Amino acid sequence: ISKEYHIDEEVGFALPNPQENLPDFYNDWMFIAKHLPDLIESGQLRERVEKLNMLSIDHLTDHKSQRLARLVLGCITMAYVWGKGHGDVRKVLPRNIAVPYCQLSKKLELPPILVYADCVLANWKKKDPNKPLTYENMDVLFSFRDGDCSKGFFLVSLLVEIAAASAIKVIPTVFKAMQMQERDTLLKALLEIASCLEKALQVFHQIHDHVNPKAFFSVLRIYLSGWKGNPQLSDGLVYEGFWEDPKEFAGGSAGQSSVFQCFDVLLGIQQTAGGGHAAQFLQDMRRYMPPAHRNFLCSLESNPSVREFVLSKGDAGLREAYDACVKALVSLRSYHLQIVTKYILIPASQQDLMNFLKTVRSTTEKSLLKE
Ligand code: HEM
Ligand SMILES: CC1(C)CN(c2cc(C(F)(F)F)cc3cncn23)CC[C@]12NC(=O)NC2=O
Repeated sequence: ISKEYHIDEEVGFALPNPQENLPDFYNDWMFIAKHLPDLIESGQLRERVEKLNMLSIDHLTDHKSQRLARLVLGCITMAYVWGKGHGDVRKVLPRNIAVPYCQLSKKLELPPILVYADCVLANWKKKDPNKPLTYENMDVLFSFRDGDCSKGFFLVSLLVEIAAASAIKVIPTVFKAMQMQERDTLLKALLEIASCLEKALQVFHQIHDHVNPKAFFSVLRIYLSGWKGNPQLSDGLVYEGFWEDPKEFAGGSAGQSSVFQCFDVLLGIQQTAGGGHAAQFLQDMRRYMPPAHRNFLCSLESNPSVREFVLSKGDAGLREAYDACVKALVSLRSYHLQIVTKYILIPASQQDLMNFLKTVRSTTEKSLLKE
């Protein structure tokens, strides 16, 4: 795989070894982000941010320092807008944060809001740089509240992404085998993709250990929400010294994950095609991906479909290997569909989402050939 797509051999679409510290110039930004649970609980967060100074982003050289600052500013922004998470919101992002945020967001071709590539792909570190990438050897860089289970939610999401990312290096073999007409090579490549997607489901099971439902629903769910289609910020958020009027940006979501949209595109599931509402939502989230990953999803679409190759040829061994990749995705979205009921549907009852997810699950399951 070419380098300008920013695909790592080990962590896939995740940022390889994200740096943890900013330069001393931005030490004031760092203090608010590193002590978010304490400043919010104390009720001194919103005025600590208001007393900040205007810091120019010109001293944030290279990619990793910009991705960390975007993670820092994104977390601060979520804490300022939502506050303690009880309904008292702020509709104006002060200039001392709003100006360099959009200014830096323009340099990375990302919207000025905390996205999936921030709080998951760049929000981690190896506790021991010598040991493998296990949950016991990692930790998040920033969290919102005490006991919000953000470390479990983010690290498990990262580990599912890394597990599913080991099948990305197989994608070049799939397209080379098609143009060379190598049935045996294409056969083995598809089986390898399904094997990596089945390991991703096994990693998904870790989430029951590190995330409890009530903490996710009543705490962490608040700070991961955006201001697009949100009644609490009806017309969006004001970015002060950058925009003349409000702006509506969607909150973080795994619809912004390039891995799950890669294999939907590779397998011809065409989750973007259809013109429906769920198809438009996933095409929208592509704008929330880093530009190199946005370009990678688009390059796969320029190739002949893997689905039309297997479909035309009467090869039962090729159809079962293709369906093994499709079935692995259905197994993910089905177990994920149980996850939503445990941490959203059940906690909400004790106090459109469902319709969107099983619309994606239905489109995937209707892409099978044998069943
Ligand atoms: C931790 C590993 C997780 C992974 C790998 C994951 C994966 C995904 C993906 C790929 C999507 C886009 C739709 C589709 O392609 O399926 C999605 C959307 C969604 N997920 Fe997750 N998810 C995870 C955790 C969770 C948890 C813990 C919850 C609730 C407790 C949840 C609730 C939702 C909802 C309500 C949507 C659709 C609404 C929207 O995306 O804003 N997910 N997830
Ligand atoms: C639950 C949540 C509050 C957050 N969501 C989310 C966020 C992230 C992320 F970026 F933070 F890492 C990853 C992820 C995977 N699956 C769902 N994810 C989407 C759905 C959500 N957002 C909303 O607006 N309603 C909702 O239920």
